[PDB]
Amino acid sequence: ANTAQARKRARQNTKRRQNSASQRSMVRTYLKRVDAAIAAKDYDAATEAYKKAIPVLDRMADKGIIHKNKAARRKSRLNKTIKGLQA
Amino acid sequence: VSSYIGGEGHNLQEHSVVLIRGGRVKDLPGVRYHTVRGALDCAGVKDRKQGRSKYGAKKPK
Amino acid sequence: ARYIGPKLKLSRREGTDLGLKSGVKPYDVKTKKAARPPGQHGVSRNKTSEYALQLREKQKVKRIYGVLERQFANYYKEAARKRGATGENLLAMLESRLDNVVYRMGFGSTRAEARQLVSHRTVMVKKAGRDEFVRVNIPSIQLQDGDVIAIQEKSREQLRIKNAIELATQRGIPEWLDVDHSKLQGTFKKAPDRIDLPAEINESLIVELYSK
Amino acid sequence: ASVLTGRVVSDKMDKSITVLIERLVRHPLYGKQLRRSTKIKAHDENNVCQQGDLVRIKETRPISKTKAWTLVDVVEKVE
Amino acid sequence: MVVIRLARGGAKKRPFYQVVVADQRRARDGRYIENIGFFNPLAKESEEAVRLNMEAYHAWIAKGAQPSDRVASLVRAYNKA
RNA sequence: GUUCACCACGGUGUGGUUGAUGACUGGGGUGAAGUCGUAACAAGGUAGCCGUAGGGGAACCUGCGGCUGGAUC
RNA sequence: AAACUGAAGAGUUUGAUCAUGGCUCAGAUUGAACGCUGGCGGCAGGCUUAACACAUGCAAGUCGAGCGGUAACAGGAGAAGCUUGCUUCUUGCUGACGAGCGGCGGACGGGUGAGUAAUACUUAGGAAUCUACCUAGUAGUGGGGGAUAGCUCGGGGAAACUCGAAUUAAUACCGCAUACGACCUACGGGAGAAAGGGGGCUCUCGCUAUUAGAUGAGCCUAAGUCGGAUUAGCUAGAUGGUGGGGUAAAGGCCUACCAUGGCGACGAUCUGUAGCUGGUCUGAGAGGAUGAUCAGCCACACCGGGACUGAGACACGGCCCGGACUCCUACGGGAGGCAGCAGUGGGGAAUAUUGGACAAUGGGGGCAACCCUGAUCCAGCCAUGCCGCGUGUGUGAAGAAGGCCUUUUGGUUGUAAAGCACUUUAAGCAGUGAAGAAGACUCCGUGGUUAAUACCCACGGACGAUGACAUUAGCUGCAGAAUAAGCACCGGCUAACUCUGUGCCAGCAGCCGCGGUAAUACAGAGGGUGCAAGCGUUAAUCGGAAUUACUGGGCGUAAAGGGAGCGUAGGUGGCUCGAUAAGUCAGAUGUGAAAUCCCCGGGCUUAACCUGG
Repeated sequence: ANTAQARKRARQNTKRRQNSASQRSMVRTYLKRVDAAIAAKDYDAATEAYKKAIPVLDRMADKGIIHKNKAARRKSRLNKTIKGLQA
Repeated sequence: VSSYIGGEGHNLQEHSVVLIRGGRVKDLPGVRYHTVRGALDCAGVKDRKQGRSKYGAKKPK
Repeated sequence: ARYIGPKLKLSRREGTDLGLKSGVKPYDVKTKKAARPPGQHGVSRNKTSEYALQLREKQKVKRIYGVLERQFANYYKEAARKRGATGENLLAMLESRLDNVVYRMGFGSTRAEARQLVSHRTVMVKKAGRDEFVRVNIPSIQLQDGDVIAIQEKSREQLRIKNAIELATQRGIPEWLDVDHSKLQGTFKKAPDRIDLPAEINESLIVELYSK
Repeated sequence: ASVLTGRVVSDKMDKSITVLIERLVRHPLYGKQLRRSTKIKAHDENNVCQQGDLVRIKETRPISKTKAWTLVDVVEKVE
Repeated sequence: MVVIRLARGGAKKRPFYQVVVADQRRARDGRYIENIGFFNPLAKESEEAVRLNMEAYHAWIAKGAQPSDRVASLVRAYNKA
């Protein structure tokens, strides 16, 4: 970077990306549980994994980590495969 | 290519730097260019008076 | 540019009087050579071609008004585009030039001296509708229906203007122009009609030449 | 909205047909109208129409890679 | 945002603006949305020096555009007479 | 951090296309007071021409079929 | 009312002719080059080649009214050595302000045309999307926590920079609390925000969730859009479907399985070439050629790849990795990308200043003040083009001299010159002098606001703070013809003819051709012709060329009927009564950007130019 602000915007980007990648990774782990519980066809474990994911999944969509439309879509599509899994 | 040196007299030898324009010479087979007189190394025709600009000759004072 | 050289060898090349000399002497007395074209031979053999009676007819109109080819080929382009006959719209644009009109009105002994009056800021034009008398130094101003010409106060006592009037009265004054000698003022009432200029100019040869 | 009519030249795809629409595009210099044709793959949800039928197809949102039209009516059928 | 601004025309030392509705990021003389008049800085006392279609200048204000400080004054000194 | 997946550079092998060059070689053209003939144009002195085959320093010749764009009849 | 106006041929095959048919020419045009010459102004244009490599300067900052603060700076208050008017040290106390955290901008504006023959462009539509700033709404803006940059303390490094310990603020970050909308829902219910600052409890700038606009972006469909068949077969995530993933969003975009599809002589595939358009040149038109400057779209930013942040980038002057090159180094390591504006080297036939200012129109930041802006507005260089003006004007004959020809005496240069009388455009000199400026600030008044006559905002007055250009444009005076003409051609085409020299030599030439001792064709002169601050030459496009013929040609013998037939695709197709309305025609509507072209006007003294409909 050749100018002060360009140098500042660059060191301001590693900070804004480490912080938002520890939250991007958080969104993913909480969905591994919902996909690991579905893979073992367990409604009781999946609903208890889908239930502790909604608050994570959409709190991080209000923050900007993922888009609300991805948060809605992940909720819908996961609720459509547990509801069908011997409701 | 081979170009035609028009005018009465010239000062061209090997390694002379010349400007070449288009225009063929009817009587000469395989000559389709004219060397520009006065351009870079080619000198204007020495004692020209009438068609001076066609032979790179300055207006006589 | 304009043509500076001798004027009575232009006429002689055209074979007619071009008004390039103030009418104090008869045309055949000012030159006395006006039977043979200028130069060594002049009057000789060779049969002139169709292109030669076309070039000489357009060269003649150009020499009369003092206009060079580029300004004169623009006139033919204005006259062709313009509605109506081309060779009559052309003769109107040339007769509506401001430097031509201060000679048809009597303030210039000849168009070359009337060119020397318009150019030297000694002639004011007033566009019809406006009320101010602007000074101009452009010979090629196209006058329109109602424009009023007047001599500049600084040069209203000109010794060369005073005798240009005297000599114009013998030549006459057109009907499409109203002149006032006492007030050194005129009026371009109307562009001249085809039947208000000499019938020796063949404008059909001019339009014929500008089509290759 | 934007309906198009043509024959069915292929129907050997699941919920899909190939429709041949004919047009008379006029030569831009010689003025003769040349009858040209394009193959448009439409979507037949119930997979009912066969090849050789007249079908109306309307433009819709794309359903596949090279399929964005859908069957709306079968005016004519194979004789 | 959308802006109602002037786009320079005319010639050297002889400007002639056309009041224009455009996206604010487009070049001054570039792409616009609608042309709604003109403006002669150097004009005569018997010539239309300012003209502006007031029906779309208002349509475009209830719609979101933001006039520039030169056109807002231009309207301000054109509807007063 | 480690490891796996994807992947850029890079490497390897084998082909295709294409430019410039190449001893030598083929015909094409231009150039003079050349050498050998005289094939065609007249019935051009064996009518010419087409396809094909054989032959011959070279134009060309000969056979077979065809044509008149062949004169004399 | 008007946009409705436009069409030329010649030379050259022959002893001669007519036809055929090529070649050449006269025209227009240029981002032009070169040769000779060169006065001025206005308006445009100016690296077409190396998307070659780039020295140096500038081209993106701004906010202290988010925050801790105090490196400089200027003050202010007190210490006053007081050295009596020298003068310093403490203090963020104030104007402000370097670095730092934070916000907005940097995705625009500007450049280029390498790639790209189709994720492009043009035209017409569509639905499955997101959208900072802006407009109009709706519900809010509650309450806590843990950090951390700068600042310290100690190191490492030649530098670039860096490592550790301690640690403060915030509109930085993270919980918790609520939620009109909004999201998921099995529709029973579940989960999700934010931040404060400023002016005198208010108002305002903000922030949060969201609706509808507008704007912008992404996506899709159909039609159109270069050449080659001496490139005919092309495809295996390939064609379609389902489950799942992925996206802001449809979709083989990805994936597993299932089927075996999809495209192609209406040109797939492979090649070569190219940014596309409005437009530009040409042309009577139809066409042909082209895609500079202006505007729209696209793509690219030393080369290959990946992403981050963000409303928006896979980012021209941002990040990471790799590479080539250039540079610095203490040899361990580092830095950089003018296809921004100037400019350099190089390449080239060839294309400019390392200029001024943010005054105007815009853009970024800010409450403003104000700052930034090589966008832009101007200035500089260049006859590169278009347009305009000038280089004088009248009068002057036993028709002077000099040149040239000549029948030796006439002709011609020629009213041309001289002489005489004028004029001062342009340039020069001196004055004067608009307009580009939008009237910021400050003050008053009115209205809204309010608890309020504060504040804020809107409106109405006063006032003059603001001009780079600039010594402006213009206008008025002074002087003196004073400072200002060249280029090509003159056998025919093609306007314009004679001598002298030369002797198939020297040379000319677009073509036909000229030159071999009397050359209108070479070279020089005189005279003339055409253009003119230009004139010629070369390059290039169209024209003439009806010479690819659609408009608008031919095929017995001039080039040209396939050796003949059968026949596929295709093209075309009898009569009569119906139906349909696709083609066809008409009408309406939407659209066909602006500019350009044309018509009618209007402003530059005219014109070029600008401009309204």
